Amino acid sequence: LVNGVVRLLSKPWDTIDTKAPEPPEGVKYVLNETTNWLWAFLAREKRPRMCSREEFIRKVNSNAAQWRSAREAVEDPKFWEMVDEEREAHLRGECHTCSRAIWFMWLGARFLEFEALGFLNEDHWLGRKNSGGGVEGLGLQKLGYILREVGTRPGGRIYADDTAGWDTRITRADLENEAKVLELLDGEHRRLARAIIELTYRGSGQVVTYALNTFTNLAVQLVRMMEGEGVIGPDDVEKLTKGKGPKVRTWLSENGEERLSRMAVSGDDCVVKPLDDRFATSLHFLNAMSKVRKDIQEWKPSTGWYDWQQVPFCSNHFTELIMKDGRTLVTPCRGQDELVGRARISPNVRDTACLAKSYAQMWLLLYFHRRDLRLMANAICSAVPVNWVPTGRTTWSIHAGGEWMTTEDMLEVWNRVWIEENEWMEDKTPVEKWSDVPYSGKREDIWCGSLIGTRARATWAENIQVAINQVRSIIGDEKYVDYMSSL
Ligand SMILES: [Zn+2]
Ligand SMILES: [Zn+2]
Repeated sequence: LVNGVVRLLSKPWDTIDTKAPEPPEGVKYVLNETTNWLWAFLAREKRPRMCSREEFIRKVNSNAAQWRSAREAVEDPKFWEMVDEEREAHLRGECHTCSRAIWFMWLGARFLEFEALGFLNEDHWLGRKNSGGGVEGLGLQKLGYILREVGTRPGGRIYADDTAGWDTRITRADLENEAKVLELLDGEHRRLARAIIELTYRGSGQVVTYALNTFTNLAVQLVRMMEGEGVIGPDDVEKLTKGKGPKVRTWLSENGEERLSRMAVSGDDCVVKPLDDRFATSLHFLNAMSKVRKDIQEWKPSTGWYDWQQVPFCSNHFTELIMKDGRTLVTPCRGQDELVGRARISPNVRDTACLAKSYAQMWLLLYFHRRDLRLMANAICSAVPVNWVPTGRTTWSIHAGGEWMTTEDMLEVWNRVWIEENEWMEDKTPVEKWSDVPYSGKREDIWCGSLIGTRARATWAENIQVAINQVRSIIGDEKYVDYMSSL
C-alpha cells in the first residue's frame, strides 16, 4: 500500500546440497583462540545480569517497532502466568511454549530471551567503548564520525565487503563460539540463558541476534587481519603450523584492542582499515570460515576506498558539512530516490498521516542537508496536524534512532542531537533558525539524487502550497502550522 500523504506531496517522484560446511581444524583453532580473547575482552569490566520485568515493560513502550498488542499483552497478569510457567520449565532445562495463547507464547519467549541475554544490548556490551569495533547504540548522526576516526588510522584502503547471505553462513563453530557467553554466567542466570541458546540448536529474536552477529563479525575480521599481517596463511587452514598457536595468542593479546579500533561493525555490516593492502588478498581463512563475499569470484582480491567519505556503512555514506558559523558536521547521505521511495510505502488516514510525519521529521534530523527532503519534510509537517504524534517504523535498516518520534519542535531536537549531545562538536553554541542549518552543496545534492535544477521540481516547489492545502482538506478540520516560511 501507498502512503497518500507522501504521494500527494512528492509529485516529481511519481514518474520514477545445503551449505556453510564446518571449518577445517586450522581455521577452527584460530577462531576459537580469537573468540576466547574477544569474550574475555568484552568482559574486561562489565558483568552480566538478568534483565527485569520492569525493564522489559519500559523497553516495549518506546521504540523501535505487532506492538499494538505488546503494550496490551504486558499488563495482563495471564501473560506473566504463562511466562512464570515456561520459566519454571527453562530452569529444569525444558522448553515447550517456544490468537491470545499463540501470541502470548511468542511474546513470552522474547521476554525469557531478554531476561537471560538482554544484558548484551541493555548494558551495551557491543557499544564502541566496550567492544572497540562495535557501534551499538549509535544513531546515523554518530556513525560518520566513527568512520572518520577509523579512516584516521594509517594503512591501506578502507574495506567494506558484504557477506553473501550472512545468517546463511553461520556454522556450528560460530554457534559454539557465541555460546561461550554461558561461561560468564552463574546460578539461575546461566540455566535460563542455557535454555535460550539451546533453542537455536533445534532462531533468536533480533535483541540477541544483532549482538551475536556483531560479536562473530568482529572475530571474523580479526582473523582476516591476522592473515593479512602474515601471522597465518594458506598452509594453516587445514592444520595450524608448528607453534603458530602461541604466535596467534600473543597477536591477539598485544594487537587485538588496537585492531578492533580499526573496525566499525554492525551485525553483518563491517568497515575495516587494515595495516596494509595484503588484507585485500586475505581470503584463505575468510573463505574457509564460509564468510564468502557477495558479488565477487571466491578468489578475486577485494577492493577498498581511499576516502572514508565514500565508504558505505549501514546503507549510507558520510560527509563533512561546513555550517555558516564555520563549524563542521559529519552527516549521513544515501540516494534520495531510496529515501522518498521508502516514505511512499505504507506498511487508515490518521495512521498514515502520523507515519508521513515521522518520515518528515526523520528527514529533518538526518537528511536536512538535502534540498528536496528539507522542502518535502516541511510540506508534510505543514499538511499533518501539529498535535499528531509521529507514529510507525521509518527506520528500515534497524540501527538505533527515533529522536524524530516527537511532537517537540524539530529545531530544538536538531540542536540537541547535532550540537548539545554531539561529542564531536566542541563549540556548544545553539543554532537559532533553520536557515543556519546547512545544505550540502548543489553538486553533491545533485550527485545523491536531487531533483534541484529540474523543471518538474521547480513547479512543484513553487506550487507546494496547493498540494499542502489539498492534504489539509482530505485530513479535515484540525490545527495546522505553516513551516514553509522557515525555508
Ligand atoms: Zn521456552
Ligand atoms: Zn550523498
